Amino acid sequence: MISGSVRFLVNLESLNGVESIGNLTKHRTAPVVLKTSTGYLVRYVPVISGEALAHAYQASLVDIAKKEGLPVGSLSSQYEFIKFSTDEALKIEGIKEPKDYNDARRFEVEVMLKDVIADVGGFMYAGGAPVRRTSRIKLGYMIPALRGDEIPAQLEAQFHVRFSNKPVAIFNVEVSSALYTFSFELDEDLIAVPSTFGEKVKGEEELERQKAKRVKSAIKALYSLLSGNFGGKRSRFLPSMKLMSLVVTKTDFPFMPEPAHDDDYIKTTIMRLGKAKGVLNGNLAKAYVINNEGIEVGEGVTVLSTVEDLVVKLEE
Amino acid sequence: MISGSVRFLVNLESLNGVESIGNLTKHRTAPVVLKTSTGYLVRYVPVISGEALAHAYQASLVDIAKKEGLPVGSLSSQYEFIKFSTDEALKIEGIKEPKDYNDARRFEVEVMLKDVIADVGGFMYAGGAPVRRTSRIKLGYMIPALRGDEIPAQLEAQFHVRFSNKPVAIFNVEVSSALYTFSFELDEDLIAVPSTFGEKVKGEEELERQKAKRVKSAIKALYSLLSGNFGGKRSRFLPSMKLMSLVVTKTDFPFMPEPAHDDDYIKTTIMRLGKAKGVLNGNLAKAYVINNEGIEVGEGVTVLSTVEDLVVKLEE
Amino acid sequence: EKENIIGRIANLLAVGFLYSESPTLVDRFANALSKEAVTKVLYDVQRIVQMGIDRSEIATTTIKDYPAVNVNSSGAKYTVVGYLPTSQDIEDFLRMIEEDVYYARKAGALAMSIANRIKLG
Amino acid sequence: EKENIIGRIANLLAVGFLYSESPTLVDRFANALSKEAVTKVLYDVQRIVQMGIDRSEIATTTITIGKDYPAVNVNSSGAKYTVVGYLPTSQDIEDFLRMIEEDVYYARKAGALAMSIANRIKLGSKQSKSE
Amino acid sequence: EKENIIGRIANLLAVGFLYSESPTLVDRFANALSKEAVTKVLYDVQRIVQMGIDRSEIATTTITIGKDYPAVNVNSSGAKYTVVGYLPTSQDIEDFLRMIEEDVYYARKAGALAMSIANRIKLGSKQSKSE
Amino acid sequence: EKENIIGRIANLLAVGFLYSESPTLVDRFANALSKEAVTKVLYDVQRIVQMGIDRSEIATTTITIGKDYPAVNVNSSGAKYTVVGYLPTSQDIEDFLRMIEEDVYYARKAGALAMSIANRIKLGSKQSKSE
Amino acid sequence: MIYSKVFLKLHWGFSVVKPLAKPGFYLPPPTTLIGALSYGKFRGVDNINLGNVYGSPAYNFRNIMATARLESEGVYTEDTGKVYIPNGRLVVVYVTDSISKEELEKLCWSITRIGCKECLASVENVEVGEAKKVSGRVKTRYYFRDTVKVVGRKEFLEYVTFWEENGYIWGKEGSPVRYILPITTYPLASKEVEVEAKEAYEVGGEYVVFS
Repeated sequence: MISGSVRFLVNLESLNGVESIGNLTKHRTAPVVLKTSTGYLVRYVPVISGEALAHAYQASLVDIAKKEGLPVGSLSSQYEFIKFSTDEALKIEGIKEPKDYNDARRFEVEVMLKDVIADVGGFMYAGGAPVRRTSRIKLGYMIPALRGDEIPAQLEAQFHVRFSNKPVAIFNVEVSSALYTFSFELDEDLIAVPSTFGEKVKGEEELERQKAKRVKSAIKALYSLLSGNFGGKRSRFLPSMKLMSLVVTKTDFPFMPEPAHDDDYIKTTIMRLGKAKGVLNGNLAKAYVINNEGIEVGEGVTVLSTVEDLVVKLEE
Repeated sequence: MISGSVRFLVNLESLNGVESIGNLTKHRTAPVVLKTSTGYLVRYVPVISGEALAHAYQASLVDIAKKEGLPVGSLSSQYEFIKFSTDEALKIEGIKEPKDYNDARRFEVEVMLKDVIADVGGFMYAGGAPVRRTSRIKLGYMIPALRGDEIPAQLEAQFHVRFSNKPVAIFNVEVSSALYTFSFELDEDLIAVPSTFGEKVKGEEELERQKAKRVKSAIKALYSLLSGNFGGKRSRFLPSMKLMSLVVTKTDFPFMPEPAHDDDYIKTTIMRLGKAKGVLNGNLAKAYVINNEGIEVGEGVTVLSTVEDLVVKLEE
Repeated sequence: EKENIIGRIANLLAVGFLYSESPTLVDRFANALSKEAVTKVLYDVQRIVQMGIDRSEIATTTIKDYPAVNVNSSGAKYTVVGYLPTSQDIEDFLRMIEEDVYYARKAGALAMSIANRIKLG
Repeated sequence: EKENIIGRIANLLAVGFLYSESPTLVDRFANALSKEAVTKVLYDVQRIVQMGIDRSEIATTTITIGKDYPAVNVNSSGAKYTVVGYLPTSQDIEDFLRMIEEDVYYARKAGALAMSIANRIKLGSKQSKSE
Repeated sequence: EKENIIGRIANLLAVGFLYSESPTLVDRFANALSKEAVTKVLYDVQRIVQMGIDRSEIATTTITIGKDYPAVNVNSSGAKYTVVGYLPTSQDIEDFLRMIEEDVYYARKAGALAMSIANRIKLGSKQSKSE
Repeated sequence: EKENIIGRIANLLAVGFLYSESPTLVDRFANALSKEAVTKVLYDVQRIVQMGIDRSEIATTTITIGKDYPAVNVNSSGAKYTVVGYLPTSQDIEDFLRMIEEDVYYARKAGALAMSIANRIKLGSKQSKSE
Repeated sequence: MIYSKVFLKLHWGFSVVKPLAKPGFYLPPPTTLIGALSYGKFRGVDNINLGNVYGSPAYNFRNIMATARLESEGVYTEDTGKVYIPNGRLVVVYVTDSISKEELEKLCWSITRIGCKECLASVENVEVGEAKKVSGRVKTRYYFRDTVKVVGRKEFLEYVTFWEENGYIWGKEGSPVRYILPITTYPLASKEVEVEAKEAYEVGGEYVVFS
C-alpha cells in the first residue's frame, strides 16, 4: 500500500460551493469537535468534499491513460464518470448485462478491459445481478488543522457587480483562507486484479500483460492531487497554494499514519511504523518526508526537496 | 481475560448509514435524556453498533490466519461469515451433520478444526440436534461521552451532485462528529477449547497443538480495531480518528473497567480492581493505561506510549 | 393553540414554497432532527417571504371574510388561506421543537398539503 | 415598578421593530443569555429610535382612547403606527440592566411583550388597508 | 480589581464621547482585534480629555447621589453632563493594556460599559430639555 | 530593568512638563518615528530640568507615602508638584536610546506614562485649590 | 433466608426480545437475572446433560428469588426493542436460602452482562445480609406478581408477561405468567407503590414483595 498525509496553506480561495441564497454563493461548512485546554468545544469550519478531489484525480488518470495507450471507456473520454451504473451507459458502451450469479465474474472482466477508470476507481451496477467493486483509492474531506485552541481559518463575503449602460446585477461570493490538511490511501497490489470470486475466464491474460503500465499510470496520477489541481471557480479566483509538510509510507501491511493535526505528527508516525513492522511480521516498509516549515522530524529518514522526486522514487 | 475501555475522537465521517429515504442516506441515532435544572431534555445522538466492529475484527482475523497457516473455511475465505448455520454451508464444506446429542461434541470438534473463525467467532447450527458456541470476544455499541451538561456530538446533512453533459443527479449524505467511547472483552482462556460435556473424542490433540498459535492470532487481531479500521463508506469519507484514553486490564477472573463517560474512570476502575482481587482471591491482575488528555490516573499502573507496545506486552 | 401555531407555521412554509417554486426548505423542515435545522429553515423561509413582500408579490388580503396571503410567482397567482405566524408563534414553536422535533414534521406535512392543493387547482 | 420598567422597555423594542421593519433586535433580546447581548440590543434599538427622532418619523404624542394617554407615533415606509405608552428613561435602562444582572428572564419577558405590541399594531394596519 | 480597571476605562471613554460628541473612538475600541487599535484609542481619548481639562470644560468633582461620590463634569456645546466615578490612573492604563495583551475581550467589555454610561446621560439630558 | 528605565524616562518627561507647563516635548516624544526626534527631546527636557536645578526650583527629595520614597519636587508659577520616583541616569538614557534604535515603541510607552503622571498631579493640585 | 444487593453500572443498556416485529422488554425478566447470577460458576460450558436433553447450564439455580429496579431515567426505542440508559445504575436484589453467604457474595462479583452479548455491565458494589419476613402494608419499587393486590392509587401499573423456569430447555415454550411493573411509560422511570403484601422480606430499608 501507499498511504500519506499532507498539509497545505490556502489564501483567498473558493473551491467548493453548495446551494445559494439570494445573490449569495456559499462555501461548504461542517461541524468539528475541538479539544481545548478548557474542554470540548464545537465549531463550524469550511470543508471541501472528497469527491471533488476524486474527480480531479480520475480526470488526471484519464488524461494520462489516453496519452500512454491504455484502453479508456466511451463516456469517460468526455469526463463524465457515470462509469456503468445505469443501463444507458451500458448501451452506449456496448456491453451485455449479466444473467445470473454464475456469469457475474465475466461481466467484471469485460468492463475492466474497456476502461482503466472502472478499474482503479471501481463501479456499481444496480439490477438483477449486482456487481460491486470497491475503489482502489480512498480520500476524505479537507479540514483545517485543529492545532491548539485557535483554528486558523476565516470565511468572508465579497461584493461584485455587472456593468451595464441601461440599468433595469449584483452578486455576493464567499471567499476563504485557511491551513488545510488531508490524508489519502492507495493500495497498488489490487490493481488489474478481479475482485469477484469465481472460475477463470478468458482475457485475464491480457489484464495481466498490462499490470505494470496500469500501476505506473495510477501512481503518476497522484501528481495532480499533490500539486494542487482540483476544485472549481479557478477561472477568476485562482488560489495561491503552497506545500508545507507531507508524509508518505510504502508498506506491505495495513497502516494509517497520523492525521496532520499536531506539530509533531512525523516523529510519531515514523516510530509507529518502526514498531508496526515488527509486530505485524512485515517485510518491507519505507517512509518519505517532505518538510518545509522546519518542524521536528527525528533521525534516519529520507528528506525530499519537491514532489517530483517523491513521485519518481515511488515509481522506481 | 483481557478487558478494556477506550475513548475516541472522530471528526468527520459516515460510518453507519442505516436505512435510506428518498435521495438521502440516514445515519443511526439513539435517544439520550440530559438532566437540566429546569428539567430533562431528549436528544438524538449518533451511534455505531457492535456488529460492524465484529465484522471488521473477523475480517482482520481471517487475513492474519491465512498468512500464518491455520485452517480457514471455504465460505469464510470469501468474506461471507455465514458460518455453519444451515445445511447448505455443511454441504458446501463437506461435513456430516450431527446425528444426535451424543455426537454433538464430535461435530463441534470437527467444525472447530476446519475453520478458525467458527472457533473464536462462534456459531449456531439449527436442526434436530442444535449446537451452540458463544463468541470468545464481545463488543458493545459506540456512544459519545455523556459528560457534564453538554453532548459533544453534531450531525449535519450535505448536498452532492453527479455531473452530466445531457441533463435530464442529486443526493444527500449525513455526516457526523463526536467523542466516541467503547469497551471490549476477550477471554483468551477458552480459545481452542471444546464447549460441551462428554467423553473426549479423537482430534483434541491437534487443538492442543494449535492453541498457542490460535491465541496469539486472536490477540494480534485487536490491533486493527484499536487502530481504527472499522465501519463503511471509507472510500470517499475517510475519517480522522485519534486516541485519547485507554485502560486495558488482564486478570484471572471476571472484570470490566468503568465506562469511559466520566472524566475520571481510571482511578475508579483501579480501586475496583483492587477490591475485586481482594474478594475473589485473584492471583494475576495487571492494568495498562494510555493518557493523552491529562486526566487523573493514580498509582500502581504501567504507562505505555502507543498501541503497539500494548499489544507486545499482552503477547509477552 | 399548539395546533393553531403549527397551522400558521405550515402557512408560512406553503407561502415560501409557492413563491420560491422550491420544495427544498419544506424537505429540510420535515427531515429536521435538531433545533438548528428547524431554526435555519424558519429564517430562510421568512427571508424569501420578506423579498416577496418588498417586491409586492406577497401581500395579506381577505377572501364570511377569511384572512389570506396572495402570492404572485412566475405569472402564477396563488392564495393561501390563513394567517402567517407572529414573532410569538415562532418563539412558542421553537420551544415546542426544543421539546419535540415531531412538530416540524407535522408543520411540513401540512405545508406540502396546502401547496399541493393550490398547485392542483 | 419592575413591571412598569419591563413595559417601557417593551415599548422601546416595539417602536424600534415597527420603525426598522426588522425583528432581528427583538429576536436577539428574547434569546439573550448574557448582559452583553441585552445591553448591545438596548443601544442598537435606541440608535434606530434616535434616527427616527432626527428624521421626525418618531415623535411622542397623546391620544384619546376619553382620557389622553401618552403614545409614540412611528412613520415607516408610508405606514403609520401608534404605540401606546412611554419610552424608558435612562433610570429605567439602568434599573432594567440591574434586573438583567440578577436574572436574564426579564429580557425574555420584555421581548414577548414587545412582539405582542408589534403584532397587534401590524394586524390592525393590514386590516384597515384591506377594508 | 480587573472590573474596577475596566469601569475606570469605560468612564474615560464615556467622558471622551460626551465631550467630543463622536462615537468613533468607542466604536474603534469595541471593534479592536489588536493591542495597536486599543492603545491608539487610549491615547486619542486622553488627548481629547486633555483639551477639555485645559479649556476647563472637563473637571473632577464630587456629587451627592447621601455620601459624596467622585464624578467628572463635562461641558460640550452648551450641554452639561456628569459622569459618576473615577478616571483611570497611569497604572490602570498599564494593567488594562496587559489584560488586552492576554485577551482583547476586555476592550469590548469597556466599550459596552462606556456606551451604556453615555446613552443613559444623553437620554436624561434630552428628557430634562423636553420638560 | 527595561520597565524601570522606561519609568525613569517617564519621570524625567513629567518633571520637564510640570516645570515648563508645556506638553510640546511629551507630544514630540510620543509621536517620534526616528531616533533623531527621541534624542532631541531627551536633550531639550534635560536642558529644561537643568535650568530648574540651577534655580533651585527642581530638587530631589524623599517623601513618606510609612517608608521613604525617592521623589522630585518641582516649583512652577507658584504651584508645587511632587513626582514620585528617580530621574534617569546617563546609563538609563544610553540603554533607552539602544531600545529606541531597536523599536521606537518605547518612546510612545514612556510618553503615555509621563502624561499619566502629569495629569494625576495636575488634577490633585486643582482639587486642593478648589477645597 | 439470606439476601444480597448489587449495584450495576450499565454501559449503554440491556436488550430482551419478547417471544412469539421484534419488540423488547422494559426491564429484564427474572430468568435473565438468575442466568446472569449463574454465569460466574459455569464460565466455559454451554451445554450440560439434564439426563434427558441439553437445555442450559443454568437449570441448577431454578429456585432462587430475584428482582431489580432502575435508579435513573431511560428511553425505550424500537429500531429490536432496546432500553437506552447509558451510564445509568441498576439495583438487583437476590433472596435465597440455598448456598452460604460467601458463595453468593463471590458470585455477585462475577456478573459482566445482562441480556445479549453487547449488554456489558460493570459491578460497583455488593452487600449481603439477612431478611425478616412480614405480611403488613409496605411500600415497594421492585416489580411483583400479577396476583398481588394493590392499596394505593392505580396510576403506574403496567401489565407484562414472563415465562417460568420450564423455558430453560430448547424446543419448548415456558408457561405465561402475568406480572405488574410500577413504571412510567415515557420517559422510563421507577416509582414507589404501596402494597398489602402477604409475604414480604425487609432487606435493609427496602421492602420486597414476592406473594
